[PDB]
Amino acid sequence: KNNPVLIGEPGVGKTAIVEGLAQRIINGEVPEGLKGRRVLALDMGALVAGAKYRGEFEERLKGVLNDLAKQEGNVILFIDALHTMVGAGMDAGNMLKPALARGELHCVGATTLDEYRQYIEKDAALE
Amino acid sequence: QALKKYTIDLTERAEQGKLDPVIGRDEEIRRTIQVLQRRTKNNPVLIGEPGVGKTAIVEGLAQRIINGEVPEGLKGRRVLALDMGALVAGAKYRGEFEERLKGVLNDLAKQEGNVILFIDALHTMVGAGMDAGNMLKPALARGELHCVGATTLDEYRQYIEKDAALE
Amino acid sequence: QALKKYTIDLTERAEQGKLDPVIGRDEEIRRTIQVLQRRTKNNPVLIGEPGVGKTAIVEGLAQRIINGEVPEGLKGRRVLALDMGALVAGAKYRGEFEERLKGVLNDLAKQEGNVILFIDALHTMVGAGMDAGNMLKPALARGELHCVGATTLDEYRQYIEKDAALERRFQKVFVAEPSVEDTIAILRGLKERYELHHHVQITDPAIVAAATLSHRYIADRQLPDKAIDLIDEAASSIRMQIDSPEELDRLDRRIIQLKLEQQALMLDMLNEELSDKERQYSELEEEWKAEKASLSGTQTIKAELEQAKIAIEQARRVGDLARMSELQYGKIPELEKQLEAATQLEGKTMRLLRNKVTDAEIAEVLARWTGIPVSRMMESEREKLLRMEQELHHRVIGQNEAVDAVSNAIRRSRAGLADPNRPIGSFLFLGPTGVGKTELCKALANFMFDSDEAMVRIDMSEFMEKHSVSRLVGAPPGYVGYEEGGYLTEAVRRRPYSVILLDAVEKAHPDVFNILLQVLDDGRLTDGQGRTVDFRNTVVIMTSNLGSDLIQERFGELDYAHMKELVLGVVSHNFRPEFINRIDEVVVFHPLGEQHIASIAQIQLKRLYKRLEERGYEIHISDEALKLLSENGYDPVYGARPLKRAIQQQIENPLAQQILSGELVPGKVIRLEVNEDRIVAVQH
Amino acid sequence: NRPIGSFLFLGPTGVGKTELCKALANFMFDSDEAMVRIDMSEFMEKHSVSRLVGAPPGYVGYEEGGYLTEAVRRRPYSVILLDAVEKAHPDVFNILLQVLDDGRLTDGQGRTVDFRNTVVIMTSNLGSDLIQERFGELDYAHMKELVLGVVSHNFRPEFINRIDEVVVFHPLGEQHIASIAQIQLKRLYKRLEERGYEIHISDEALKLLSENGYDPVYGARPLKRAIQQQIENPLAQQILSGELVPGKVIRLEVNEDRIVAVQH
Amino acid sequence: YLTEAVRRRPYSVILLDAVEKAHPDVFNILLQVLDDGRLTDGQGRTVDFRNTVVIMTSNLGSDLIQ
Ligand SMILES: Nc1ncnc2c1ncn2[C@@H]1O[C@H](COP(=O)(O)OP(=O)(O)OP(O)(O)=S)[C@@H](O)[C@H]1O
Ligand SMILES: Nc1ncnc2c1ncn2[C@@H]1O[C@H](COP(=O)(O)OP(=O)(O)OP(O)(O)=S)[C@@H](O)[C@H]1O
Ligand SMILES: Nc1ncnc2c1ncn2[C@@H]1O[C@H](COP(=O)(O)OP(=O)(O)O)[C@@H](O)[C@H]1O
Ligand SMILES: Nc1ncnc2c1ncn2[C@@H]1O[C@H](COP(=O)(O)OP(=O)(O)O)[C@@H](O)[C@H]1O
Repeated sequence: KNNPVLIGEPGVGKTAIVEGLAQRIINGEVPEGLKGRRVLALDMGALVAGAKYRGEFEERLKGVLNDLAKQEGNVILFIDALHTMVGAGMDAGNMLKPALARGELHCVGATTLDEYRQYIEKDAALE
Repeated sequence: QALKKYTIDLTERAEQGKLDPVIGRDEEIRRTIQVLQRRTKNNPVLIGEPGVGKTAIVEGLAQRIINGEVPEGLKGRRVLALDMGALVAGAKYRGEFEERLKGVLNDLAKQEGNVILFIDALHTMVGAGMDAGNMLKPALARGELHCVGATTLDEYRQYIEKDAALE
Repeated sequence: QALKKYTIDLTERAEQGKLDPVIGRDEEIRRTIQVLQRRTKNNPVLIGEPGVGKTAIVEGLAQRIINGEVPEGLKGRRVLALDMGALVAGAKYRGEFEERLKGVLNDLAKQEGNVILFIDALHTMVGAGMDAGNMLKPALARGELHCVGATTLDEYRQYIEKDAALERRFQKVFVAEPSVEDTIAILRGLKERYELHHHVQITDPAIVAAATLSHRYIADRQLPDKAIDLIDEAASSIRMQIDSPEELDRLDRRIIQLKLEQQALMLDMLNEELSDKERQYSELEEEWKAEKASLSGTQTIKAELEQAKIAIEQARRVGDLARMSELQYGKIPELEKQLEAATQLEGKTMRLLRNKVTDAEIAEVLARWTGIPVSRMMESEREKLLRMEQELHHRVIGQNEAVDAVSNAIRRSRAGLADPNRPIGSFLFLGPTGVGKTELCKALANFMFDSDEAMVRIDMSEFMEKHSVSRLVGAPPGYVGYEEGGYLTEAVRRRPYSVILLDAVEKAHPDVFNILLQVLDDGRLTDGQGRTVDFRNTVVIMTSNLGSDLIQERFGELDYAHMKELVLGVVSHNFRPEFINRIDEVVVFHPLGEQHIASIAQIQLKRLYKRLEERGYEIHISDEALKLLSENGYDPVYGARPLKRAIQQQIENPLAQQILSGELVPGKVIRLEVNEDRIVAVQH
Repeated sequence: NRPIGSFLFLGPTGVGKTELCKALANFMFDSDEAMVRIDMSEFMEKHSVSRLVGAPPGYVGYEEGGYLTEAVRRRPYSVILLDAVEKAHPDVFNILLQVLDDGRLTDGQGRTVDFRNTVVIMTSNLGSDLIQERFGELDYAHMKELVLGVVSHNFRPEFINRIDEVVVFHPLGEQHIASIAQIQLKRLYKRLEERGYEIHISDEALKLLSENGYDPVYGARPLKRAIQQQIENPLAQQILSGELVPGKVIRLEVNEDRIVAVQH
Repeated sequence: YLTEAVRRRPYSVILLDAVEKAHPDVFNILLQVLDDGRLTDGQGRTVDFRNTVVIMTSNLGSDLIQ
């Protein structure tokens, strides 16, 4: 269970708390295992803005996932709107599924209260 | 092959010790070994409130397969964990998902009644897009598949008790 | 194509022998072929409550098409199993459903009636998001399709008798449940099938007992599906107990424990003990391998026997001359006699247990389902019935006559001499109030099936109105309790093997006796919701007090016979002749004596010492305190509940107050010494 | 345009009213409860009329129909039995006015169910007192006349005009009671031979049964429970005693005041 | 009022204010409470009371207090 998801009502500063975690990474108030990590927010927009062909979107997304496996867990990934993330293109988040609870992928969730009850605890395959 | 593409071998992970030492649950593994060896109703579904390790009950069954602590007919089975999520959306065509699942089912016909299949959240097998129910409703009665379901009571009471050609 | 994409070619499967050769069902196959050889409306539907083998009727029809018992209007026909779920679940869009279904109808009309279309679960076709009825309708009318439905009767009358056009497109073939003997014959064919799979044997007494006790007890599922459930589940339990060995596991744990002990000690003696236990383990292991080899040879020779039977059916289809006589006269009797030689060999050698499913296995499986003492009088319940007087006087002191009567009643019932439409036994408890009416009720519910909790007590004193009657039977439709259930009938339908205990039926309204007339007449009490309630497994007991003063004032120097006749006359003045006419055996209670009161006090001391020893105290009592309790707890008007509240107020209130005061110490002998008016506890 | 019959079985209780109708069902469909039995002591108020026909549209029990019309729309040919037709309220049988008149009955959903093939039998015990008092020294015709006058005091003359025939049951006589005992012993023999035993009786035991079950006021059930007790208690007592061995003739011989079974 | 609230809330405390204005059937109900706590309504639901606290009031000895 190496993937915290944030559950809050919409507009209580979830992205703010993730960026505060990022500043404490920069300021060095964290334990030594997190000193030197990289916080990357996944751009949804520029991926879609040039897509035309069969899975070339997911080709780019899988290339980013292979680069994250190349970075060997030294990069703490953060993708907000997690209920939107599960379907965004095998589609967008269950490509990821074996890499999550193995020390490879550490995507940090941050999503709404009701949409947690929609698309996360019902979808028990990743629960 | 497609088993390398879309399944998770539990027996290789327990073979290399990646899984967990399952403690207790002798009675439920007993009942599973009963229901796995019948001639009809040959597919259990592990039913309880979620997060009680139904996946790990199947995994401990796989560990007892590796450690030889099963009855004789199970000595030599292969437990495979088919993901509902791994299969979905490589498809722009009109049913490439169905093509890949058909290739998987032909591979399990090729393995000749040996591979025991694992699926959790079996309601996703019912409705996910023919998608996974009626492509397998033949194979859930033609003896080419020995699926082990895992779901909560609510999805069993709705999406399985109703469907009388699955019930 | 389309037909290979969606349907399941059943004739190819029956040609590959993957089906069940279902014995019997000759009239339903005849009536299905009568329907299928018409000109218009060629569409039989197979209707019955689920489990009865409507799918098996269609498969047996396909096997008769393959073998050729059909007339000359079905030979060469293919039978195709359309899957209604496999056409709906792709349609996201406008008119992709009808794309598939028109593809299916064009390919079947290209076959030109050569393909009997088979549709299981036909009530999926109607309401499935206009959809599927209104394309099949011009083909089902003109007979150019050959649909065969398969549906439950409830879904039939709900999803088809509604829509009358698709009602007349089809034709009914009413399929009934098989008989008990037909269930036995079916299971004999299926025994000959199943002993190829589970590697075991089945003894035909277990088959007939399985069918009979499944028909007797499992009242939700129906034949033959429930009998096949029992047989297969016992076969799987025995397939467990092939490799369940326990003694090898005990010997292996023993040798590894003594191995660890001897390796830690390195006086010895344990090399010798370990060598003896390893020799015993090796002998048991080799015996286990010998049993496994015997069962393997038996399974292989049984499989060769069944393949020989399939091959002589191949010779019956094809028509080779010497192959028939050769396969029959050689292969059948020698393989059967050495199959029985392997059977008696396994009876000799199975020390490590069973490969033959006996009736006890069926009893264990059905007990895991429900928990009835399923089998017959097994000399544990039978000797309980032979000492049923003693068993009832284990908990109920006194009242010998009613104990004898109730004992005789259940002895009549369990031997099968009751009139099997009536309930097990009607009873009219009379006499003094509160002696053990309820204690005999609890004891009877206890030594009938489980305990005191398999009963329903109903205070009949509360029912004194017309709408009270409409409560306890159930409110008629269009009214109130029809929403929220009946009272008595729901309590029986939750607890089908129970005891109904009324309370002061004379205090009820003077019409509830008529509901009881229906009860004691035939034990069907059709509720408000219009479904029958079956009393034939229960025991109805009624309590009263119409001669309590009559019995208490005249018990001196009057026997049981004059008392019974006198109270029969008095009850005839109170009640109606029909009501007492329906009774099996009116019993008569007698008042209590003080030795019986002392015995009740003894049983209360037993249960209280049990509860306080669970609490952790060792308490003794003087018999003078027992005499004070007996004198302070009896009256002619109330009986033994004065003794109960006297025990409560004089022990359970003050002594537990002395315990909660930090006075008493657990473990000490606590003699309940007497006072002038009370009972004092000491610490010795 | 009527049902096959429509009857009104009167008389004192337990003279064979219900078993005549069960005798019909065992002739016609070869089964005892192969019939429809409307136990009319539940219908003591008019909302139970709404039970039997089915609840109207816009109410609770709409989506199920009645019980009667559902029963007969399944089986068009049956024997509809209405036992105890005067414990019920006097205005219940107006449903049966329509039934006996034309064989059509309208349920809740609005479908007329065809009663042109059934037999409506209503078994009363209104005339019990008058028949028990005056069946001596009176013929059959004036007895039927006078008890029919009593029924006319109970009912309205709409309904009894529909009836195909009212019959009158006479109270039982002693040789009839002996034959009742013989019939009960025959079916006891049948059920115990299915249990697997060889059981006979002495006629003296039958005489002692007839001398321990006679009463004109109660008809036949004291004979039935006398047979029940004074045969089945020592018989099943020796069954559970294990004294009975199959393959042995069992003559139910007399005791001094009882009946004993023997092993011979 | 009384029975169905325990079926809604089996985990609570019960009050019966102004019990001086009662009726003997209520006294029978409360003796059934103080005996075992099990009590069934008119339509067949067995309801347990032993996990609660029951409190009553009166206002005549209260007037003696005043
Ligand atoms: N601890 C904090 N310190 C400073 N500013 C904060 C803090 N928490 C919240 N805020 C402010 O509140 C804003 C909320 O931003 P978001 O995290 O995007 O809101 P949200 O709760 O994430 O809702 P969404 O889903 O992002 S629209 C931040 O951008 C800050 O301006
Ligand atoms: N005459 C028969 N001989 C052998 N097996 C039979 C026979 N009738 C039924 N069965 C078995 O009963 C099982 C299912 O019976 P069915 O009557 O097919 O139940 P069903 O048709 O599925 O009913 P539903 O409504 O679909 S649940 C199968 O294993 C059949 O082999
Ligand atoms: N035998 C066991 N001993 C200890 N923990 C177990 C055991 N089996 C399962 N678990 C725990 O259960 C968790 C898995 O929950 P699971 O039952 O698979 O999910 P679901 O809620 O979908 O049924 C694992 O984290 C595992 O640690
Ligand atoms: N014969 C007996 N043997 C043992 N205990 C009995 C006996 N008779 C009565 N009791 C006790 O006497 C009490 C009688 O109460 P109950 O049976 O409810 O009243 P009633 O006698 O009016 O039916 C029961 O609570 C029971 O504990």
